[PDB]
Amino acid sequence: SRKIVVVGGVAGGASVAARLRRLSEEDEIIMVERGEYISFANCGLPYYIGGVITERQKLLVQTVERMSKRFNLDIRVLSEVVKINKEEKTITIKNVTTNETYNEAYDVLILSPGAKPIVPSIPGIEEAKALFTLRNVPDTDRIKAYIDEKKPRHATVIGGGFIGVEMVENLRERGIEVTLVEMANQVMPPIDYEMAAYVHEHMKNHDVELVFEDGVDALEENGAVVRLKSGSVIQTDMLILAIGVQPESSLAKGAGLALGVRGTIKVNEKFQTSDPHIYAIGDAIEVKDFVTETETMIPLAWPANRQGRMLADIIHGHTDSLYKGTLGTSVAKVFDLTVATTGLNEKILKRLNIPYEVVHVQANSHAGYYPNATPVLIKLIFNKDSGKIYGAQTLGRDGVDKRMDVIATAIKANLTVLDLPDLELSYAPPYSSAKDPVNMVGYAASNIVDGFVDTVQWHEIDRIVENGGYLIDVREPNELKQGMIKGSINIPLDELRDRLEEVPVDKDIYITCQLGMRGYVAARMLMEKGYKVKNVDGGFKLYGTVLPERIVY
Amino acid sequence: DRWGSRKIVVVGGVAGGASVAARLRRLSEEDEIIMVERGEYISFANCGLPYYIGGVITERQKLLVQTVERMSKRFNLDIRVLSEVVKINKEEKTITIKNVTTNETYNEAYDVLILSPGAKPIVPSIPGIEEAKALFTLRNVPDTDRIKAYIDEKKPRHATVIGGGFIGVEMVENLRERGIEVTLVEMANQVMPPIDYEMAAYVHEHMKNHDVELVFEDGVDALEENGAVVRLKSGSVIQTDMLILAIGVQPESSLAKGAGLALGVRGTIKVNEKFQTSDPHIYAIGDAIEVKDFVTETETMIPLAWPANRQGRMLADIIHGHTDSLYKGTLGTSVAKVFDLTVATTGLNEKILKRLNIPYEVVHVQANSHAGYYPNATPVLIKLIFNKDSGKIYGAQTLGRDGVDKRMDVIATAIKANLTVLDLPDLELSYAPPYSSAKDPVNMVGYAASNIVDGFVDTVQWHEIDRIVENGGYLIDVREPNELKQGMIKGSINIPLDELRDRLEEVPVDKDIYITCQLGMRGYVAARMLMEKGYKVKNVDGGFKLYGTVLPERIVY
Ligand SMILES: Cc1cc2nc3c(=O)[nH]c(=O)nc-3n(C[C@H](O)[C@H](O)[C@H](O)COP(=O)(O)OP(=O)(O)OC[C@H]3O[C@@H](n4cnc5c(N)ncnc54)[C@H](O)[C@@H]3O)c2cc1C
Ligand SMILES: Cc1cc2nc3c(=O)[nH]c(=O)nc-3n(C[C@H](O)[C@H](O)[C@H](O)COP(=O)(O)OP(=O)(O)OC[C@H]3O[C@@H](n4cnc5c(N)ncnc54)[C@H](O)[C@@H]3O)c2cc1C
Ligand SMILES: CC(C)(COP(=O)(O)OP(=O)(O)OC[C@H]1O[C@@H](n2cnc3c(N)ncnc32)[C@H](O)[C@@H]1OP(=O)(O)O)[C@@H](O)C(=O)NCCC(=O)NCCS
Ligand SMILES: CC(C)(COP(=O)(O)OP(=O)(O)OC[C@H]1O[C@@H](n2cnc3c(N)ncnc32)[C@H](O)[C@@H]1OP(=O)(O)O)[C@@H](O)C(=O)NCCC(=O)NCCS
Ligand SMILES: Nc1ncnc2c1ncn2[C@@H]1O[C@H](COP(=O)(O)OP(=O)(O)O)[C@@H](O)[C@H]1O
Repeated sequence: SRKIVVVGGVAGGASVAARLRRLSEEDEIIMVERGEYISFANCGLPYYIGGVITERQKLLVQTVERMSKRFNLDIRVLSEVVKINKEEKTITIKNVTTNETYNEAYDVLILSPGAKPIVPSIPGIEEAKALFTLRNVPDTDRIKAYIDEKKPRHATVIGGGFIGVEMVENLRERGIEVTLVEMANQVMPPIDYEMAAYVHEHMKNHDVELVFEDGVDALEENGAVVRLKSGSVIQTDMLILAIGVQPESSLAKGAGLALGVRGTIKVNEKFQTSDPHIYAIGDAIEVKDFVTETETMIPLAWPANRQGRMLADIIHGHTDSLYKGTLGTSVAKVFDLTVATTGLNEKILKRLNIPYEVVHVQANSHAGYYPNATPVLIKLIFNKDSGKIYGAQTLGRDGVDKRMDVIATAIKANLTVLDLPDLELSYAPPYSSAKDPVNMVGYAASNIVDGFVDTVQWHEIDRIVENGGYLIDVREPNELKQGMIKGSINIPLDELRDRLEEVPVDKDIYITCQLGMRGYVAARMLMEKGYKVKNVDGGFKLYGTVLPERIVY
Repeated sequence: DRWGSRKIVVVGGVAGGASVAARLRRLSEEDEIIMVERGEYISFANCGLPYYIGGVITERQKLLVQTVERMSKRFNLDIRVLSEVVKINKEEKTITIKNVTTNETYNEAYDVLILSPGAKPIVPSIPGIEEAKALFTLRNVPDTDRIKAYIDEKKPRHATVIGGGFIGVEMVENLRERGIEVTLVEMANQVMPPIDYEMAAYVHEHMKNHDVELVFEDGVDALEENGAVVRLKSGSVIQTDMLILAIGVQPESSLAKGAGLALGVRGTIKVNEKFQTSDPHIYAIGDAIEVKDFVTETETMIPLAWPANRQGRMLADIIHGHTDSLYKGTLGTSVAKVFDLTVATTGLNEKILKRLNIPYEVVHVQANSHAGYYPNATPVLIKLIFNKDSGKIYGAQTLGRDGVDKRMDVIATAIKANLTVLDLPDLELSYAPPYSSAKDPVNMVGYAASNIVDGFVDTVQWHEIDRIVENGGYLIDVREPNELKQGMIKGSINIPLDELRDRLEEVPVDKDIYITCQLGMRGYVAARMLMEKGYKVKNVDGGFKLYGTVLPERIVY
């Protein structure tokens, strides 16, 4: 029989506590949470504010009474752990209502304190009456009550990451005008620039004003005026701050436990801190990314849930399966669009100086001859020699979550781009095609790995054309509606073989089509004829989405 | 070195044939590639045919993915539609082709021959079938045009579908779509042979709710009154206006037989690891060939479009000496839309594993398609079959109204990557409220299976419980008292999970304890608690929900 004390009672904390009970009836399990609720769905909060989740009670999954009863758990809400006394193996707990303190001994201590919102040093941030960050239920009730009473016409969201975007969507749907202010040149950092171009274009069609490479310089007239670094002024009725989170590691810091990147709690493969009787899981810990084993911080719910269930097994379960890192699989709903990412993106790979190739493949969510088929764009990032997958990103209106999950599975199973075409996924017209989008991205990546095709990227083509590259557009004339890449010469794929005598043999040939497929087929033709040829990855559609001001008519 | 150009002849211009031809052209401009197809159309979507009949697909031209003119131009292919290969002269290295239009026959020399002739519908020798006027099978566009013309001109009010396979079911759904009353006649005691009995029970419910009459363990004995009366083996009669036969397929291997090529199981064409038949110059792919199942490496026939397409694409590389990647065998992943319900399966089912004397365990877990607090969350049921020692996954079955395709693809991907059930909980899938839960249903079935592999819980199946109760087992129902109005298993004693720890005194130490709840989850937690207190306890896998769906006649109210 052990005494196990768990600090934090949401994702990581509730997960470990429940499994621990299932593993042993004998242990005394104490769960200490500083807020009023345990196991609340914090990820549902934006949807509650948006009125998508109409019932507040639904956000409260399990009650303290029911859970403490079901798992014979000593659950202490509104109790803030203020100090860890690691030589004494006790913690000091403070009552939130009375401020009175008391000590509680432990045999084993588990920290799952989560992460807290980052607040920047903006002049006037303390005079701001209508400034909200979103982390818990009370914060949510505050925003909800604010919107009820003051009926804001316009909201400004500061920070264009996952939280910020969901907040934008949910305020928009309530009928509130929205401006998103972002320091970077794009929304959602985990995804790459060209992918974010689709997202920006979609958010604009829903009347969100996007302000890039700008920040708040000051908050005037009580926060109602936002002065931007660019000189622009935003009149607004509320301000949502969503600029990142930092580990809640002050407890570990106070106890002299070793820290890591961004002040995360440093843990070993079994979630043990630098102290043998103290463990840590959740957003607060340093994780190694699965792909490169670089130490990082990845604050997502799936990992916090898995780490808690695993730690329960480490303490009281059978064989130790060790944590082999986080892939970082995430998904977001952006109005009608689903956006998903896994593994590393080009920006990180470039920062680490790792060589990579990428392929952009757009295919339908299901058989095109079946009603309501919609595009799915997949970007695969891989090693050109081994075919190792570094990461992937996907977006579209449907069947995005399906394809991300398949590829995420592939990466954790250590499959290469060469294995992707062999994944036998379910085919019926309503759900997929004879070759699924995932198989198709596998084929496109394999052709590059095997040397059947050479490609160039959207950010290269204009420069290549300026420097004497011969650019052939192989789209049918009817496809030329939305424009072309400057320098383009149209020779439709079906005429090309008869019109060979028109392609110069002393020049580098670049081919583009709408999505890249026919450009690939034209490339293969000309390669087998002796030409030096490269296909433009993603075709005109990607190019024109990312660089719309460069389109020629 | 490099590549010497050759003449490649492809027999069949749909799934297998089209995919091989296209890739072969991408690999070499110099090769002469001839595609011979007996129908009018190449690369049509026969998987779409039922939907065209149901009017879900409204443009016939939409079933024609590629036209002869377009494709032959794009790939510089000599495509000969309405041309039937009637004989292979393997020593002469020629084939005889009959142009069906002009009646002219000629011989075509080949260096390489690729056979992708497919599977034909089994037509049974039922008396009266010859005189049956409104009897149809479905394979190609002309069959579809005939059935559709019949519906429009003759206005049937009732249809009988003989055969409850995946294709029979699709016909049923699409006939209901047009406003036709439908009776489905199956010989087995369940629709869709790939799925197990208790999973089929859910499918039957959904079809009966859409007003389909299901007739099981009955076959058509005769077709009387010119096909307007179907007389069943039991003796019952079905008056109908039209009959659709969907009783399975058999390989189109007459050409192989005639050429003296080796045949594999069920008359399929036998091929080696490289799709080579018993003649070095003749290759074969598609529904017509014998493939190994991925899971057991048993020779079998699996007529699905994905394998055909994959095989065709692989063969093209093999022909060009790229033999690194050879065919690993088919997992047999299939998905079906049944009215509002999606049904998916992969690998081997219980019926097959018994047939092979393979020890297995199963788990049945029902979970939500996505976060429960997020609107329109619907239950998803996954049955997972595995080895209790290794954790090797033998197969999976899934059903639900949404989020079914996704889970099967993940599990199918896990199986092909050689992951055990112990790895399923470690699959980091995307979590956002509209798409999943913090632990996806796949993670969940993985945990359930891992608990069985690790010995944390012992379970009994829906088909074992009643006999165990008859033999003295003590069955405790851990649901709340209110939940019992939905019915219960004979012999059950009610002790609510929450109260159970408080009422341990009422649990006998001299009996084998069996636990049931609604879905199995609460039963498992109760099982865990009692084992820890030193009781010998087992959980009823799937709980009462499963039991009552599969054996409703046994429910005590
Ligand atoms: C609005 C919002 C939406 C999100 N949406 C998603 C999503 O869609 N998908 C996804 O994967 N992730 C999402 N996340 C992130 C996800 O919620 C976290 O990664 C996950 O909750 C981390 O779990 P945790 O146990 O580490 O921390 P938390 O779940 O934050 O739990 C930490 C708990 O410990 C308590 N605590 C901290 N210090 C003390 C102390 N000293 N004493 C007592 N208690 C203490 C806190 O009160 C808190 O309740 C979202 C987060 C937010 C804020
Ligand atoms: C109604 C229907 C629905 C289906 N739905 C699905 C589904 O949802 N999912 C799924 O995976 N599978 C489905 N299938 C099966 C799928 O269509 C087949 O597995 C696939 O087409 C088989 O590929 P194949 O190339 O072997 O044969 P086929 O596509 O049948 O092609 C064989 C071609 O060869 C021609 N041919 C044969 N002999 C000769 C000859 N001697 N000379 C010249 N030509 C010849 C035939 O006319 C035929 O066109 C369905 C089938 C049908 C009929
Ligand atoms: C729900 C919560 C309170 C408790 O978790 P839990 O008790 O593990 O409950 P779960 O449903 O996750 O696990 C179900 C258990 O039953 C098992 N199970 C489920 N269905 C089963 C079935 N049909 N048959 C047999 N076993 C089953 C699972 O294997 C698991 O047991 P194990 O972990 O001992 O193997 C906790 O996860 C929580 O706090 N959740 C919300 C936090 C969160 O995710 N937040 C992010 C914001 S949305
Ligand atoms: C369509 C059909 C002719 C296939 O021909 P195909 O030329 O292989 O056509 P696909 O669209 O599959 O093209 C995929 C090719 O383009 C490549 N590709 C696709 N998208 C690409 C992109 N964005 N960039 C670069 N290449 C791309 C793939 O890598 C692949 O080439 P590869 O095979 O040389 O690697 C054939 O599968 C068919 O007729 N299908 C319908 C018949 C059928 O399946 N019937 C059964 C019932 S549905
Ligand atoms: N001063 C600032 N003004 C505007 N945006 C900012 C500022 N500082 C950071 N950001 C942006 O806010 C976003 C933070 O999002 P992220 O790191 O995903 O955290 P979260 O998911 O909690 O929003 C990033 O896109 C980042 O570039």
